[PDB]
Amino acid sequence: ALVFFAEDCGSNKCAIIGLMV
Amino acid sequence: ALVFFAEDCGSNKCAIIGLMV
Amino acid sequence: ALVFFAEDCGSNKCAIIGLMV
Repeated sequence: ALVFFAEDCGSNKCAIIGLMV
Repeated sequence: ALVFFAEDCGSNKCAIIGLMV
Repeated sequence: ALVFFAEDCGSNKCAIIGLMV
């Protein structure tokens, strides 16, 4: 599968997450 | 929001950008 | 063009690939 990269950002706090397809 | 990352490339050069959703 | 990035995962190997738009 492919894993794209995003940051999940909220109230001045970001965390990297994968989005798997 | 989610922030994805892309290299935005012109003829000679590339910059990293966030694409925010 | 924009180049996005993904980890392409097979049975064992994982490599980062670009994806161009």
